[PDB]
Order: sequence, then structure tokens, then C-alpha cells
Amino acid sequence: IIGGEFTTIENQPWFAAIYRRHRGGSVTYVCGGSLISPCWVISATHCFIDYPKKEDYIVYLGRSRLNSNTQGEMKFEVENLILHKDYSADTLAHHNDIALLKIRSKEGRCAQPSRTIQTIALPSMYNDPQFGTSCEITGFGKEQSTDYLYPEQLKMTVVKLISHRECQQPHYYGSEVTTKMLCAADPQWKTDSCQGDSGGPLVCSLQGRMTLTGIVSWGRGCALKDKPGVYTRVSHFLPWIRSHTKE
Amino acid sequence: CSRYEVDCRGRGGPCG
Ligand SMILES: *Cc1cc(C*)cc(C*)c1
Ligand SMILES: [N]
Repeated sequence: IIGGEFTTIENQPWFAAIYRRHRGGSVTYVCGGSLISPCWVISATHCFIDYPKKEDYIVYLGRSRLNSNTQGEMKFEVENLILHKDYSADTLAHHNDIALLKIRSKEGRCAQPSRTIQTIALPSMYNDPQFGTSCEITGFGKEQSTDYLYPEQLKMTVVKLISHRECQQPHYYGSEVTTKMLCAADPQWKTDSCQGDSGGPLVCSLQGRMTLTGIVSWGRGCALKDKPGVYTRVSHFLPWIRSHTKE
Repeated sequence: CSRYEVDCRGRGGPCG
């Protein structure tokens, strides 16, 4: 996250920190995600497409730091890693950039809600906040596009939704953004998501509920003028999410 | 760029 504020997991308790184990046994961060039910984390397919084997991944819930353990965290293996079969990218745009991770602890349990772990509600079919709405994004992504290190403490910031009309202007992204995506950014272009924040939530209050409106997906640079974050539009993926999470 | 890259296809990443 560029700009914004350091936070703690209790302020974003649906935030999932996803890591991959390497031959040798070193573990590095991959991407963010969101807990949408006790056994289910949603994230972005681009985060996994290079290494699509579920056995490589670890998911932490209730974790506030990147490379350090925090009290109240819980660790899960990935029982099912579901990538969108129609994922594609161009130079910039990612389509169908949505992934599901079924989580299970070694003791065979799904998440249990606590002061540091809560699910986030999904929106109703095609239900989104009106543009101009202020939303939150959170992650362990770079704090400046030019940095090589990632913050060790979780960050969050506020960004406002941008209309399709404005986002589809040529000096923005033009026809790169579809109805299956949402744009969001700071009016002054000072705060944004960045590398490392992919797969994490764009959370909005909608019909008076904290809702997962978007998933951090793509954008040109980070915190550049007229170049908003682009987010997978969750309310337009309810059938995909439904048909892949049945019990 | 290497096997340890974080979010290598994310915004501003080598393959983003
Ligand atoms: C070095 C590297 C790593 C990934 C995941 C993707 C690309 C294009 C390059
Ligand atoms: N990219």
C-alpha cells in the first residue's frame, strides 16, 4: 500500500496472508486474500498461475506482520486451490482474476471467528456501492513502487470508487476496464495498492454491511495520476464463486 | 526477478 496507515489485523480481520513454501523449506509471501466463509479464502488467480499446486501454499488468518508471528494468528494448509479457467492478461489488464482457496488446519478445522479473525460478507448479485463511495484496501504490498523491501506490518488505506465512464476515458484505461472490474483510487493520486497487495480486499459499506466489493487485480504503476487500481468486481462473480464452493 | 519474487504479476511487478 502506498500512503495510508499501518494497521493491525483486528481492523481488517478477514485479511488472509498467503505464503509459498520453496524446495529447501524457506517460505515467502505470495499475495493477500479474504476470508469469505470459515473454510474459504478468495484471492486473485495471477498470484498462483505460475505455481498452481495447492501443496506449496500456507494461509495465515489473524496475522498482522509479514515475516513474524503475531498472537491470535492461525495457520492453514490449502485443501483446494481453484483458479479461474478463463484467466488471461494483456500487457496491463487481468481478466477473470479470481481464485478460491479452501483452507484446513492440520487438525482438520476451518477458521473460527475471534478478535483477529472474521469473515467478510459477499455482495448480493450485481449489488455495488455508487461511484464516489469511499472503500478500504489492505495488504503487505510495497509502500513505494521503487522499493525492493515489503513493509513488515500490515497497512490499509482509503480509496474512492471511480465510475466506469471516468475509468474508460482514454487518459485513464480506456476499453481495458470491463463491467467485470471496478476502478478505485485516491482523488489526489497519493494512496493506492501496489505489488504485493494483489488478491487482497477492497471493502465497502454496502446496504450497511462491510462487503467484499473488489479483489486487488491490476493497474499501471502504483499511485500514478489517472491510473486507478483495478479490482475484480465480486458481485459479478457470484455464480463462479457459488459453483466452486458447494459443500 | 527470481522464484522468491512476491506477487510477480502484480501491479508494477516484472510480469504485471
Ligand atoms: C521472475 C518472474 C517471476 C514471475 C512469477 C513472473 C515473471 C514474468 C518473472
Ligand atoms: N505487466
